[PDB]
Amino acid sequence: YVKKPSYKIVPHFLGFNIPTVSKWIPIFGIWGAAAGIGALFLIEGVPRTRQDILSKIPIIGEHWIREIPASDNPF
Amino acid sequence: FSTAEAAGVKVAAQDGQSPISDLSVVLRGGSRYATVPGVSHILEKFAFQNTVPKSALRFVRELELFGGKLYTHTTREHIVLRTQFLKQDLPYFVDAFANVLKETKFQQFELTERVAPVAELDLLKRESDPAFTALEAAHEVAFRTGLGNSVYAQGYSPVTLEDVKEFARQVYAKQNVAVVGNNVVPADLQQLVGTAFADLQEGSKVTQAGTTTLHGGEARVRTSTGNALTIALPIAEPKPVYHALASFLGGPASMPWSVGASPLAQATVGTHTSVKATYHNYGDAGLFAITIKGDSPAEISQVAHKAVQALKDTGAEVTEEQAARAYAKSKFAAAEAFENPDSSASVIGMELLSGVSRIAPENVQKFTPAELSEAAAQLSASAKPVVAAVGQVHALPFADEL
Repeated sequence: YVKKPSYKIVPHFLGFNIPTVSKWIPIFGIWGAAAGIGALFLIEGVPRTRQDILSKIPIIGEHWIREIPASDNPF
Repeated sequence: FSTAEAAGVKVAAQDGQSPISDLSVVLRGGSRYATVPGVSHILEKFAFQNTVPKSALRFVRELELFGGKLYTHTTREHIVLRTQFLKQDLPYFVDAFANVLKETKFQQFELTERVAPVAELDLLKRESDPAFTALEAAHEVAFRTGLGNSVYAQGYSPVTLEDVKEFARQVYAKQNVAVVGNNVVPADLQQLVGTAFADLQEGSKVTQAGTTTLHGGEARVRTSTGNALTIALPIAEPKPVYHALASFLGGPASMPWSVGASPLAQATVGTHTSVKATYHNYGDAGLFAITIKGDSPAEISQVAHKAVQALKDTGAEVTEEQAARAYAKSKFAAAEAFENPDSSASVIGMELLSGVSRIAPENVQKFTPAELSEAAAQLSASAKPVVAAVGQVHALPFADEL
């Protein structure tokens, strides 16, 4: 015979609990990647982005190492 | 159902071989005992509201964890509160009933926001059927008060929180409470009720204000939502033969797509109308009713004439075949009523709360053609016929026409 139902209250805050949030952790990850890729794409033209980030990527990085010949540069 | 007593409360239980138990508290608090009109319906709806130990919210959330269900209804005689659960969860349900009877906080906001609106939807759903209205109207004419009180709360006469609290003070007492346990081990229930309902008031037996008086008459409830007609005959001495007569006269078909072989069923041929004879025993008075619904007031009128003729014809002569058919249909009706949990609970409730020993379906008396015809004869020759018409009332029959 059972006298009482068996349950606990899980900690919660602003209507969130850990079981639920944990399901969304990976999704925040992918959104973070999406935001990272998007941000980096937006500043791909900035010379510092190329110098510090993009030109350092293996294989691919040579796409961003481009020199104007000194004969063609007024400045 | 082994009847016993646990701490002043009458407890009846029948063990079975099923995973499902039904526990019902039957209260002597039906509408015939109602202090003010509609209070017994409101009290029924106030069951499993906030108690001091457990809120309505907490109860519902925990009931869902047990997968239990809750059923409540009000009759002219009882309020029935039934729970259905798995066998093992018995202690929880006993304690829940104890909290309701001992510690219900009857709060005004529950009445305004929860209880009364639900009571109003309950009634509107029932009245969608004009036959329900007709049979309710017929009891009102026949008995006036007591059995003639409305079962349900109506808008014209509002129930107050003080009305409900006073009635509950009378009803929720050891003297007005019976516990009925289907598929519950009887020894286990007695032990649990004995601990849980020990501190319930003793109180006193609720009584009907005034003796039951019989009256004839007419009621003409004008609706626009269907047509029906009840022909009732109040009975001063309720006798078991009227069950056999109700089942004999019949009305509903025993077979799909058919009319049926019963006199009242055969009265509906050529019409889109239905008929049902019913007998209501209330201990000290009875009501024998024949209710006819349909879409055509002209057809209802036509059937109504044939129906009263059928009753007169029965008063003349019944065949042996027909008397045996009445015994068979009546034994069957008794059996299925003792099976159905809603009606079952009230049957043993009546045995426990009054002292009317239940008639087992296997012990249903066989009435001879003489006894049946004699019963129909008394009804055909009643001094106090009741007729309740619902719908296009200008087009439905009157008592003096029948």
